[PDB]
Amino acid sequence: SERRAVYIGALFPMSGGWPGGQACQPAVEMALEDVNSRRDILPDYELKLIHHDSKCDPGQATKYLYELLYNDPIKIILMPGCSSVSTLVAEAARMWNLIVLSYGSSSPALSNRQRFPTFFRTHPSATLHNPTRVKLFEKWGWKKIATIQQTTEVFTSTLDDLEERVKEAGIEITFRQSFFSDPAVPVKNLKRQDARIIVGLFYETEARKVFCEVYKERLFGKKYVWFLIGWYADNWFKIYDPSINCTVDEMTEAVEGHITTEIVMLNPANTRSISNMTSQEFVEKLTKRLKRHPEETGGFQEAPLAYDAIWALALALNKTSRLEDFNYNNQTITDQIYRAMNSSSFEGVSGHVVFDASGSRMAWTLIEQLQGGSYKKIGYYDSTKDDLSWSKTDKWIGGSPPADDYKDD
Amino acid sequence: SPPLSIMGLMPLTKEVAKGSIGRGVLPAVELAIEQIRNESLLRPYFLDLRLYDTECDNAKGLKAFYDAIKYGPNHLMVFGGVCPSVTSIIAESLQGWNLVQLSFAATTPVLADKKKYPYFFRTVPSDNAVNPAILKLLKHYQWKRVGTLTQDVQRFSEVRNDLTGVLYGEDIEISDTESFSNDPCTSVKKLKGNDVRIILGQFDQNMAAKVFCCAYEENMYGSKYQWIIPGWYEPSWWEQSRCLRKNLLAAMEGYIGVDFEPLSSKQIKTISGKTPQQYEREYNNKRSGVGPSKFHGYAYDGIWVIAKTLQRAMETLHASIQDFNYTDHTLGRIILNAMNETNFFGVTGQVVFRNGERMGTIKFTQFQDSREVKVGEYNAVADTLEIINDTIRFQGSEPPKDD
Ligand SMILES: *[C@@H]1O[C@H](CO[C@@H]2O[C@@H](C)[C@@H](O)[C@@H](O)[C@@H]2O)[C@@H](O[C@@H]2O[C@H](CO)[C@@H](O[C@H]3O[C@H](CO[C@H]4O[C@H](CO)[C@@H](O)[C@H](O)[C@@H]4O)[C@@H](O)[C@H](O[C@H]4O[C@H](CO)[C@@H](O)[C@H](O)[C@@H]4O)[C@@H]3O)[C@H](O)[C@H]2NC(C)=O)[C@H](O)[C@H]1NC(C)=O
Ligand SMILES: *[C@@H]1O[C@H](CO[C@@H]2O[C@@H](C)[C@@H](O)[C@@H](O)[C@@H]2O)[C@@H](O[C@@H]2O[C@H](CO)[C@@H](O[C@H]3O[C@H](CO)[C@@H](O)[C@H](O)[C@@H]3O)[C@H](O)[C@H]2NC(C)=O)[C@H](O)[C@H]1NC(C)=O
Ligand SMILES: *[C@@H]1O[C@H](CO)[C@@H](O)[C@H](O)[C@H]1NC(C)=O
Repeated sequence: SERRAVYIGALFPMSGGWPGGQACQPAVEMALEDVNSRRDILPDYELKLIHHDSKCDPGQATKYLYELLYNDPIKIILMPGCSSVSTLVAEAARMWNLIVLSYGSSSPALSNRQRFPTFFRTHPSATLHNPTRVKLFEKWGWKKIATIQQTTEVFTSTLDDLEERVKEAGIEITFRQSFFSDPAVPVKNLKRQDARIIVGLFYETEARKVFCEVYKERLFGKKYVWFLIGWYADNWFKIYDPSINCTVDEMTEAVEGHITTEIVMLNPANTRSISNMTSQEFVEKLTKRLKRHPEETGGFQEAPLAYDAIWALALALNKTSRLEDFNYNNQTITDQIYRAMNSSSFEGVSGHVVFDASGSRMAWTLIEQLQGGSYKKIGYYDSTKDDLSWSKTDKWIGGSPPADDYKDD
Repeated sequence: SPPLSIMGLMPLTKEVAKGSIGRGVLPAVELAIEQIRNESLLRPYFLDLRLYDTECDNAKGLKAFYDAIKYGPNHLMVFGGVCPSVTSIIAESLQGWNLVQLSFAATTPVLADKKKYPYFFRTVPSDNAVNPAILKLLKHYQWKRVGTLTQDVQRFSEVRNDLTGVLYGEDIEISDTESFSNDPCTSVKKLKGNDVRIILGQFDQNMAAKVFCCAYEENMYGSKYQWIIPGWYEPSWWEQSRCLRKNLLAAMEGYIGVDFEPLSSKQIKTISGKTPQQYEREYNNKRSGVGPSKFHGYAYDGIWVIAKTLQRAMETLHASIQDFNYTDHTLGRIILNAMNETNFFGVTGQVVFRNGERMGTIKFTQFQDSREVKVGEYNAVADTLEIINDTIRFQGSEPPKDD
């Protein structure tokens, strides 16, 4: 008869490297209202939020993790955003028998069950680009791939995963080059080794430097296909950078025809999910709550993952249903919510939500090609069901994709 | 007699491998505490050191720290932090509780970043502290061209990365940079081919025996070669596939080892009124059955750094402690300023910091027939090198040439 409060300890990065908390906290607030107003999910329980601003800093977050664990009320789950913050709270969590659910972590390292035994994330691992890559390689008949990365743990980890995935498909990595800040020598080597199919992993500043060097070495054209992460700003190659010699027209030339993969964060379909909202309705509902415009407010594109994280937990708690008796010294309830979280399968605002053995979210990827200085949607890929939606929107200079080999030139 | 509480964070369990560092330094800690209490240096107060076992684990170590803040007394500062990943977790968060930390055994260079670890200090020189010492050695023997051999493990690549910056703007060329993960033989053959004579090696004890095995096979030893490698290996480390033992010893002959100096060689009285030799006898009697630790002097000098810092802080307050709780930003800044003033002669030599980093002494050794023998010492404060006369030796008439 008496509805009992059950608490989530969350960390929202309002500033730092990824200020995802700016749009993710209201998305969380909306999802809790939606779960609590529905009498068919947790009728006996009321889901409440206790949060702090982590500032996307592990040191800063260590202070708030203390504040969440050593102050009443007892929290039943921990919800961090940033990969660096999730690495800290997911490793520490076993000492308080706590499930950790991240709404914003993409680091491949976070999909390690030995280090992170109770960790889940609605945000997929950066390794989700790799099955789409191996599938596009298989489609266009390429078995020889060159890789170029900026020196970052996340990129190294992503390329490490790509290796074991190409080996399964009968595809090999010809050459692997890396750079900390200057990509002049790794790109010069790509031309020297006569690389044709190239996967490049870097941030936007470095991408402009890579493609300026790519123009100078004429590392673009009919012969070459570049595979990049589709996470850059709208006309990134056109953005002014005084550190690069190349012109706007020169890099619009160098980037022509390249392929990008991007994790789908909002269902492109017009269907209704468990909240009974459409992807478009969620956006409109979210836009209303915000003080500032979506363009200004950080983590806006990731906000559907935070909304869906709340539903994943609500439904997991619904499957278990003795929540008031949770204690940090007891594994019993934790093991039950872990089992319910591991068995998650529902439709959310970001699409179908399921977790792999590592606790990492499985999702669709959006495949695009740059055609005439603009990205054009060429398809979507579903890693789990192995199904590729082909648009028939792709274009190539020789009327068909080139080849990896010296053979057809 | 009010307490000045200090949070002692270290692995103390016999079960944990690094618990030997924690337990091995405790007799030295006890000695410094006992004397400071007797002399009533902190009068009216007394140093209250509370020990919490971190177990050398990220989760357990964080919980130990968290439990010390929750259930423990109001600590004024942290003492300890041995294991690199646990220490980095605590050291990064320090400002959140306005706690200054002093470590005596965490040597990882990462901690020198004062943007990330502003409240962290250490009495022990870091793994990078060997590089200004090696520069001095190269200058002394007129070695202007060097090759490098590094194991692809973070502990070693950190040192190799720091070397680049130390040799920049000096008349020293790194003619060949070679890395290896499991087998050094390919890299050792490239060094031989590039005609490298002076090799700066950064690799573990297990890899060292492989390095010297490849060195014997490629004849990269004798009168023409100088290997400058880590000096922190276990004694008789080489005794512990294809080369013979006699052939390993032949290639090893004359290598120079570089590591921090455990205790001062100067027979001068320290802040306690004892010379380093007298303290060492006092430590060896007190330790009893507990095995010795090379960080014992750094732990001892550590207690003196804390007591002297607390003195300065007490004077600063009087110039204008009980109410301090982690909330007092101002006291934390006072303690932080007082620690930066540290300048006294301790059992590990002169104890002085340069941006939280110890300016200490680096020991140079040379492998001669059956063991490593001390051949010199580098003073980081003065930036000087002293080579012990009639110890260091070369197989040829002169020290080797770099080309
Ligand atoms: C999931 O999604 C939609 C949500 O609908 C909207 O979206 C939200 C974001 C908000 O903006 C809401 O305000 C908004 O409703 C739900 O679909 C609707 O839900 C009801 C369920 O029946 C429908 O309401 C009326 O339906 C019939 C007949 O409606 C006729 O009108 C439309 C055009 O106006 C036609 O296209 C229809 O084909 C149909 O001919 C009507 O009889 C009901 O009226 C009442 O009748 C009694 C008279 O004696 C009264 O006593 C009661 O009040 C009874 O309700 C409803 O008024 C509504 O049309 C659909 N709309 C759509 C778009 O399908 C959906 O139900 C929800 N699922 C849940 C909650 O589980
Ligand atoms: C943190 O410590 C720094 C070093 O302090 C010095 O060394 C200690 C071991 C101790 O002996 C202490 O008393 C020393 O001052 C501080 O930086 C130094 O501080 C001095 C500024 O007060 C500065 O000195 C000047 O002295 C005269 C001034 O005309 C000149 O002879 C000389 O050229 C100097 O300018 C000294 O240069 C500077 N040290 C370095 C290496 O930069 C630092 O301020 C201090 N911060 C605190 C206390 O908060
Ligand atoms: C919540 O759990 C109950 C228990 O059987 C189930 O009937 C209900 O459908 C669940 N809610 C949702 C939205 O799946």
